[PDB]
This record gives sequence, C-alpha cells and structure tokens, in this order.
Amino acid sequence: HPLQVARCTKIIKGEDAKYVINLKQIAKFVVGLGERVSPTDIEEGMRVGVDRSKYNIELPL
Amino acid sequence: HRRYDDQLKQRRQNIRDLEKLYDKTENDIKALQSIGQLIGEVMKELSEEKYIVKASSGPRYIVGVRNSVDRSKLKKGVRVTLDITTLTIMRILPRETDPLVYNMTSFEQGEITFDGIGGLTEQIRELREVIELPLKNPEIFQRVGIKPPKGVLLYGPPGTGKTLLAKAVAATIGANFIFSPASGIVDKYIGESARIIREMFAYAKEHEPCIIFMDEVDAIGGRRFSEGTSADREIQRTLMELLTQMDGFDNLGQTKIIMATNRPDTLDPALLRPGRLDRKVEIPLPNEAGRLEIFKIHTAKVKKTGEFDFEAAVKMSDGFNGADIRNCATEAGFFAIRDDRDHINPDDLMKAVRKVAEVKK
Amino acid sequence: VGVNKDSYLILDTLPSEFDSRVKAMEVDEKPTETYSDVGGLDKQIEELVEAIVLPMKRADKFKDMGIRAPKGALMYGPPGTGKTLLARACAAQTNATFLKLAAPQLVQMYIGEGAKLVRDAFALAKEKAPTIIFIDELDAIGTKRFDSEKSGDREVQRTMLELLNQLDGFSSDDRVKVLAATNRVDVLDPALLRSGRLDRKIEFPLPSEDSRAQILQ
Repeated sequence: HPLQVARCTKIIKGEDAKYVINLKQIAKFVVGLGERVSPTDIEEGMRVGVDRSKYNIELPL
Repeated sequence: HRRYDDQLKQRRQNIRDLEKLYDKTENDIKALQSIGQLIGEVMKELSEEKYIVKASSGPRYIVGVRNSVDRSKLKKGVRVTLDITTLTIMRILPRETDPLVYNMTSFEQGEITFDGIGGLTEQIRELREVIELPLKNPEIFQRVGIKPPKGVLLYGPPGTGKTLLAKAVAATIGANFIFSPASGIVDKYIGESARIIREMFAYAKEHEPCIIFMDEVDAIGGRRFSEGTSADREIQRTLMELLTQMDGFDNLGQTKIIMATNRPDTLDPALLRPGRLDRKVEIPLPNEAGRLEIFKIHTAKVKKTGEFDFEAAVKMSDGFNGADIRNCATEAGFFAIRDDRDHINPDDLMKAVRKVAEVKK
Repeated sequence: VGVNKDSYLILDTLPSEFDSRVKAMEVDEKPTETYSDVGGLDKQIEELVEAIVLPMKRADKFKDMGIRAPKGALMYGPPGTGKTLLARACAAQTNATFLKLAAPQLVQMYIGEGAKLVRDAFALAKEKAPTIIFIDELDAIGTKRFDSEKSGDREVQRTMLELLNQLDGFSSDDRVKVLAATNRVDVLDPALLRSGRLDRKIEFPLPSEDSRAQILQ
C-alpha cells in the first residue's frame, strides 16, 4: 500500500492498548502504538499504513 | 471511650475529603447532560421574525426566535447563540474579539524599557514626540485644528535594535502592544482575511492607547511582483482594507499604527503618499555621544575588573548602534571564558571592539 | 482539549498539537559522529566551538558575567569537506538533539501555517534543549532580494523573521542553536550585526597538508 497520511475514519475494533489513528486537518484521532498482529488492523475508511507524522499503521497490509 | 473519640475525629476527615472529590466526578455527568450550543453572528436582521445568521459550521440560514431571549441586546453584527436541532435564536451573546496569539499576539506594555536603551537617543526622541504627546493629551492637537498624527514608519535596519524601540515606546504609555505577523493576516478562505483587520482595529479602539506594529510590510503592502499576479492579489485585498480604514470616517489618534520594513523599495506608492503614512522616521548613524552611553549601559550590567574607558571604545567604532556594540561585549567575554574568569580588563575591550569592526563595516 | 460530540462541552484536556506533529522536522536524538570521527577540519572546529558550544556549556557563567548568550551562527563556504559531518559532530559533543528542518517545507503556498511551523520548531527545541536546528538551504528563509519582487517572496521573509524575533526573545539563555548552511552567502535582511540573532559568520577555507593527511588517516 501507498499512502501519504493514514485515515481510518471510525475505528471501533483494534499510553494506549487499541488503535484509533486518523491523520487529517479537520479532526484527529491519535494513538501512539501500531503493530496489532490480531485483528491485523487496517480496514475502516481506507488509506492506511505509515504516516507523514509518524503515528503509523506499522505493518497491517 | 477515649480511642473512639480519636477515631471519630479522624474517620470524619477520611470521609470529608473523599465526599468533595466524589461529588465533583458526579458533577461531570451532570455537565454532560447540561449541553452547549453553537454560536454564529447575525449577517443582518430582515425582521423581528426573519434574520440571516451565519452559523460557524459554515452555510447561511433564515432563522426566527425561541425562548429565553432579550430583544434589546439584538443589533446587526452581534454574535448570537443558536439551537443544535431547531436553528433558532435561543439567547443573545455579546460579540467578542477573541484574544489570540496566532494572528495577533498581544503584549500589554513592552518587555524592554525606553530610558534603558538610551544611546539610541535620536530615534527615541522622534518616537516620543509623535506618539506620547497626542495619546496623553489629545486636547492640544484638538485646539489648534490640525489633526493628531496618523501612521509612522520605521525604516532602515530591523537588526540594529529597531524592534527593541517599538516595544520600549509601548512600555512608557502603558499602551497595548499589538504585534502582527503580516503573512498571518494571509488566510485562504472567504473573508477570514477581512475579519482579522476588522478585529485588530475594533480591539485597538477598546484597548486604546495601542501600538499596532506591522512586521515587514511587503506582504500586506507590496507593489506587485512584476505587475503580474500569482498570489499578489491577496496582497492587494489586504492593502485596500488598511487604506480604507484610514480614508474612512474613523480617524487614527488614540490607535497608532507603526509600519516596519528594512527597505522602502517594496512599500506601495499608496503608503509613501502622505495621509497613510505622513511621519517617516529613519534610523541614523549615531553620534560619538550615542555610542558612549550605550557602551557604558552594556558594561554596567556586566562584571569587570577595572574601570573601563568607554571613550576609547567609541573611537574604535564610527557609528555602531546598540546591536553592534553588544557583539563587541560578548567578544571580550570569549577571551574571559578562556582566561577562566567572569571579569574582563580594559585591555580585552579595546581588542574586542576592533575585531568586530574589521569582520564587517 | 476534549469536547463532547453532541453536548459541546470540555470534559477533559488532551495533550497539545497543532497540525501534524514533527511535520517539517526530522528528529535524530544525538548523532553517532564525534570529532574523533571527523578530523582534519580542526580550524573549522575552533570557530564553531567559540560561537555556539561555549555559550551552551557555560550558560551559568554567561549569566553571572552578565552578558547575554549568542544562540546562533550562520555558516557559508564550501562543503565537500564534511560540513554536514562537522554539524552532527557538534551535535554529538554538546548532547544536542539534531533536528534537520528543511526550509522548502515551510515555504508553504498556504496562509501563515508556515509561520506556525517556525514557532513549533522553537517550542520543541526549547523542550528538548540542548538542541541544534540545522537548516537545509538558506534559499527559502532568504533570497528575498531588494526589489519589488520581495512582494512575491513574503513567505520566506516571515519564516525567517519570526525565528530571529524568537531567539532574541530568549538570548540570555542558551538552549537552542540555529545553524544555516549553503555553499555561499545569499542576500538577506540584516542579522549578522546582532548577538541574539545569527551573530557569528563562520568561513570554511580549504585544507592544507596537515589537514589532508589526517583526513587520509
């Protein structure tokens, strides 16, 4: 996956112990901790992966 | 018996302390059911049953009224409160400037003294006479029948301690110092850029006396890039607003605007014409007298062995303003960190002023 | 600060942030380089140490002496000698956080946002202190000319001005350093005349026989 910011626009599933990551001007959801070999994160409002701000979808798809 | 009395006083504390914390968290749920509501500002009142209000969520709506209003705090251009689910005027608010630090950073007074920066004397006096005298005493300008001064320009180096002077004038009047980033007046949305000029002026009138200080004017007062346009129409949109306030029925005399730029060769011709700037202060070469005062002042706060002959130091320059003089001070200090001391000789000071002179003009 | 979705009321406060965090900045906590890795550049080590390193180290000493600290240098003169490499060395030695801030990223075509970026840089730099803000280019906090095209080049006048206004704001305390680097000195607004701005103007010469030989070893 290409992407220039991550944007999972909801995140019900998934410091911190759960992901809620959405990198945008108009709102923000911020979690510092990626990984998540179960559920395998991603899904949601799809652009997902590492961020040009380094919050980061680290390693789902 | 006796022990129960010890513990009775104690466990009544162990309560009282919990109870107050505990009542408060319960108040957070109560507040969560005590909802807020959004603010917009009245564009214009059509009728007492029809208004145009611009909600801050963006679009314009025709609204009527609802319970819990006053109709005598209503006027055009006041902020109002509107319902989330009924979109009608539930209560009427004052209108508010909003204090900011983003697009107008406000510093009541200045953070550096006017008498303490003396040796910058010439500039100090010109600035007093345009600013201080009308602000304290409108009455004298009014009796003659020629208006109080408009707008002042400081031109020549910002790095010689221009900036220091602007803060310093604000300090003595007790004026509200309004520092503006000219680019920040460059929002890319409909009217945000109109809104800022308007807010800045309105607040100046309330919080008058005030200095409105415009940092490097080329971006809100260009000339055009080449006669062409890329983004140099945003510059024109800005610039017409400043000329309009000036030309207007509203008159500058307890709100003073001071423009600053290195060069006068990217000021607009409008501004250079009298009646949008009329006072133009230039930053000069010092006297022999100016240099002495500033050397003495800088070395007074400084720790030194030996009485210093400032008079030699002055000869060793030719027209150093306060910023140039400071580089000479630290230079001396560098051989003193090396000589493992917090003091400096006369001897250091002669060498120091000369090395700084040679490395530039 | 944390506001209810449909009740519009501040329940809680969340940490600070304005735009994305570290958006124009690269963060490298403490370079791996040393002046035992970079060597033969010794004279450029002397200049560099007297302008920035000694005011940082002996900050207290500058306070008691009761002069203010210069916080800044400007370097011009040729790299291709390990200019970048020297900068990182100083960073390692003082135990500064090295922040590579690229001057083209600010220079935004959008309003102000660039101005805010300059302030955020100072803000993090002041929290992380010691810090060197190392500025790739000088062409986009400068090159504004003196003609009537200085109009177009506003974004660049504003990013620079703020960074200086902010340094002299805090000149007595040595926490943050600013270094700009280029091949050669460009047209700029006056700033070489003042301790609290980028006072120091450091030249790179070329090597000599002793220097080439160390560089070869």
